[PDB]
Amino acid sequence: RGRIPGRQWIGKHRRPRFVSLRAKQNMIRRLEIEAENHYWLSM
Amino acid sequence: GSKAVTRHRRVMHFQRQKLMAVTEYIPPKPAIHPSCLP
Amino acid sequence: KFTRSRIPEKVFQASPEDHEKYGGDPQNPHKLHIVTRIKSTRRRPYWEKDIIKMLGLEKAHTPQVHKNIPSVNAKLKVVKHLIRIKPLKLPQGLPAEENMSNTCLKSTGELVVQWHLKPVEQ
Amino acid sequence: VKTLLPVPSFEDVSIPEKPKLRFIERAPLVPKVRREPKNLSDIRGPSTEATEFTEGNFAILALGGGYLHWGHFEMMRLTINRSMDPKNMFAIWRVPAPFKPITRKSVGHRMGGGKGAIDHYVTPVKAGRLVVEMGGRCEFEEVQGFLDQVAHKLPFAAKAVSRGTLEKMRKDQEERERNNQNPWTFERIATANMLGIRKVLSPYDLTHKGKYWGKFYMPKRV
Amino acid sequence: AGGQWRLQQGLAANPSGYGPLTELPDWSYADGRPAPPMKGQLRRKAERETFARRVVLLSQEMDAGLQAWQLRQQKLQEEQRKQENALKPKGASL
Amino acid sequence: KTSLSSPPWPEVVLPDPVEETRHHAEVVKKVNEMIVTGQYGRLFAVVHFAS
Amino acid sequence: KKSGGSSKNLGGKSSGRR
RNA sequence: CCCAUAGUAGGCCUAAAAGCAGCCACCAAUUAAGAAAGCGUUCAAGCUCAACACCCACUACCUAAAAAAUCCCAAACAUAUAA
RNA sequence: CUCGAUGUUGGAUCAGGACAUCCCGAUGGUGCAGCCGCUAUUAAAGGUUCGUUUGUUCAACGAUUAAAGUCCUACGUGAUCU
Ligand code: FES
Ligand SMILES: [K+]
Ligand SMILES: [K+]
Ligand SMILES: [K+]
Ligand SMILES: [K+]
Ligand SMILES: [Mg+2]
Ligand SMILES: [Mg+2]
Ligand SMILES: [Mg+2]
Ligand SMILES: [Mg+2]
Ligand SMILES: [Mg+2]
Ligand SMILES: [Mg+2]
Ligand SMILES: [Mg+2]
Ligand SMILES: [Mg+2]
Ligand SMILES: [Mg+2]
Ligand SMILES: [Mg+2]
Ligand SMILES: [Mg+2]
Ligand SMILES: [Mg+2]
Ligand SMILES: [Mg+2]
Ligand SMILES: [Mg+2]
Ligand SMILES: [Mg+2]
Ligand SMILES: [Mg+2]
Ligand SMILES: [Mg+2]
Ligand SMILES: [Mg+2]
Repeated sequence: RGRIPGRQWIGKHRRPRFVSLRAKQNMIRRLEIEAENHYWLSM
Repeated sequence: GSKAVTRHRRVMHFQRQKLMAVTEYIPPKPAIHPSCLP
Repeated sequence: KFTRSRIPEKVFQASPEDHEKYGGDPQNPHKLHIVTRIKSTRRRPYWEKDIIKMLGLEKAHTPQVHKNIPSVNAKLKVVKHLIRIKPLKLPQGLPAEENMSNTCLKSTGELVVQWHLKPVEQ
Repeated sequence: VKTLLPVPSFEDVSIPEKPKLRFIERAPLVPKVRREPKNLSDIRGPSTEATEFTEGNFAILALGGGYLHWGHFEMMRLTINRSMDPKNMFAIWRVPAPFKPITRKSVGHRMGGGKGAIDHYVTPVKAGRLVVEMGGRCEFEEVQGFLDQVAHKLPFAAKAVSRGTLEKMRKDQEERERNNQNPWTFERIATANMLGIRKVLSPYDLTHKGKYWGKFYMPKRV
Repeated sequence: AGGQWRLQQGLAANPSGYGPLTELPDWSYADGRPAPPMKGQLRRKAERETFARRVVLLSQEMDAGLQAWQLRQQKLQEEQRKQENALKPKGASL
Repeated sequence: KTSLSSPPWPEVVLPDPVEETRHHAEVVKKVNEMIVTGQYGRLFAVVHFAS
Repeated sequence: KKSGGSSKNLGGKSSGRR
């Protein structure tokens, strides 16, 4: 039981992917670098 | 592929899922619960 | 359709709070950027691949110095999500002909003109 | 000594001559001949028309996009007219009659062979649109019950609202955005193409700002 | 491990980067004579020289550019004055 | 006092820096004398060589 | 297998004028 | 939770309409109780609700499921200082 | 996917499994007096007929039965048969 129809990560019905805590922290870490890039490009 | 407007809630690209997770509303949390003060 | 992105000019207007956070001086802008690629160009549009080449950032984690001028900044803004930008700091001034061979770029962004590889007597 | 308070008065209120909802036709009187593209954007994003109260003080507010066919109009009309008090209540349509033609191919046919014949007409609705507006010498508590019953039976998320509850809804959303403690917001990231995120976002997201996904509206998104 | 901490002390995130652990000579002759410079250190030395020279070239070019524009503005302002002088007016005003 | 009133780990009190500076000098002197008097046998070393 | 209809729109195949 | 008398079955229409099929009014007795909000009766009776009294209920006012065919499916764990 | 072949209906043989239960068990409701029923919860251990016509799956009909259940298994099963 518990089959995903067709291929897992494409199509209409897909296997749900969830966002882990460290995935969030990774994204926020790069958001901080880009925010600082904005600043040093302002002068 | 599926069209931009669907009857079901379309699955998001994983990068977009992460974007949503990182931009969720965070309410202002008081230092001391207001019910614990006169 | 996916296209090039026009960035609003307000994005590059620093507020007084920003100056406190990052420590830059709006009245004494830094002359030179230190630019390092920290993100692959795979899975990015071709125009972003070509600007990375133009800026000499093909190899990741390799600092490059660039002039802090509008034309250069225009390129940097296209690839701002792929790089880290820091101001070049010159605590002992510019290198001279005598000390050309004794420079080191530290992780703080300071280019020192003496590199003794010795502990500080202080 | 239980403390009584002044009761609201509706002496200035005036009930129109025709209080009940009028009949909505299945199809326009003059049938449309030219077949039209699907144009799903007509139910996508925020509504710009019929977002404010006009004559009445109560209404059903759309919280999603969808198409209203004649069957829906009959449910709305019969339920509201049967439940409302004609003497003290009046109801008006805030949506046009079905006007967009929907084509269907004959059963069992393969793909191809041209577009299908027109089958029925629908009314596109966007989130934030008032669908039916009620007024008269009544309180929201009186009409909320049957208005909520009708809203539940619509093909999109909907909720009965009043002038007061609608304004409070908008004020609460504005307050949440002002007092939000998350330094990162969908608008800031998307409009600046931070992380190159626009490669996974639609151009519409610059104005939708993460609150709309397909035809669905997310009220808790800031 | 420790990359972020090293960066906080002004050191390279990787201990294989700049510093005495990497750059100092690995060995010397037992008698005392120093060893020929290591090949990796020679490359790093040359690499740093080009970077410093580029830093000086970019700076000097930017200074000359600012001085050239400042001299262009000064000339433009001076030119306006010369055009003012002309023959003395006559007529109703005299 | 409850199960969560205080942290699970025990409290650690580090030595007084002034008193410890004196203790450190004693330890260094003791080990130094072992070197002068040759109170060691086989030695080992960790050396960085060729990366 | 059902017998299908045909499209009634002819023409419209002109190329762009540049 | 507690408690409910009365002009009066208001008139009208109706075979009958008594708070409660419809139409009009919706005034008044008692400190307090709608010419009646929900049931009920062929019409009445009958049971509640809004009243008074008593007196701290010291109310949340956001909603809410599941079924398939060979055999569930890593093992596990709420507690030691973000790395 | 397979045409340098994955044999194509119904039946026979042997059946494996699902429960959305036809019968048997245990319960709630009923416009449940009783006898019979109707509806819902729980239950898959065990059981679920023989014949006339039709290649038929079905369907009709005769006689029964506590009941003659609904489905999946390459419309289960032809290197077992027809
Ligand atoms: S925890 Fe302080 S009032 Fe209850
Ligand atoms: K799929
Ligand atoms: K609905
Ligand atoms: K009556
Ligand atoms: K084949
Ligand atoms: Mg698969
Ligand atoms: Mg395809
Ligand atoms: Mg598409
Ligand atoms: Mg054309
Ligand atoms: Mg063409
Ligand atoms: Mg009375
Ligand atoms: Mg009478
Ligand atoms: Mg009466
Ligand atoms: Mg009656
Ligand atoms: Mg009274
Ligand atoms: Mg009575
Ligand atoms: Mg009461
Ligand atoms: Mg073969
Ligand atoms: Mg079996
Ligand atoms: Mg069951
Ligand atoms: Mg078969
Ligand atoms: Mg054979
Ligand atoms: Mg076989």
